[PDB]
Amino acid sequence: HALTGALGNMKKFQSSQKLAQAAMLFMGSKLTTLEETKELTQIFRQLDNNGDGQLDRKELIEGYRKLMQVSDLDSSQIEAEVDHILQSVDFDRNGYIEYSEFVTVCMDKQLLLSRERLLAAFQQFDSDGSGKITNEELGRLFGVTEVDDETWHQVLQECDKNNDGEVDFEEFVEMMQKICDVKV
Ligand SMILES: [Ca+2]
Ligand SMILES: [Ca+2]
Ligand SMILES: [Ca+2]
Ligand SMILES: [Ca+2]
Ligand SMILES: [Mg+2]
Repeated sequence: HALTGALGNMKKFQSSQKLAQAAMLFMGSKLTTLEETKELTQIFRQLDNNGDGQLDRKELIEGYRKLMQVSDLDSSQIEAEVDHILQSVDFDRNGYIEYSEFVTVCMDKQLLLSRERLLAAFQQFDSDGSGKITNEELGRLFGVTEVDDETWHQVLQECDKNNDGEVDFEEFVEMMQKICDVKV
């Protein structure tokens, strides 16, 4: 049943613009306690057949096949679910879902998006303490000096309500509320 819930949430999960992406992953990977995530750890271990810290394609396929236990058409439907997971949940594009990629996606967003976690992510990305996150600062998270215009446009359109080209904390929270459909 827990396995049903997490596979469900990985199904639903859709990609987002990069600031929201960097925020969720940072909160999920670094700001959560192992205590808070212990149920997700147990589920992850049930999927991780070879025990190496990451789910590959066969592991995810087996998770669905293990749940139902499967028609030739259910099989191709399962193939479709994993293809989706591997584009959306695999944030680093390495071909596996690491533990903390899995936790980020599968954790209750009401539980993840606490004001403390939001504000800690915020201040980590706002590296000069200016009170607003800029293009350069998003870029730093992805190892580059800036992000391209399309990337930044996507971010601004979602949350730059005052049209100043930067993301302040109030704007950051509203962005994350919309991405996760949650009131913070
Ligand atoms: Ca594995
Ligand atoms: Ca990955
Ligand atoms: Ca700043
Ligand atoms: Ca702004
Ligand atoms: Mg295992």
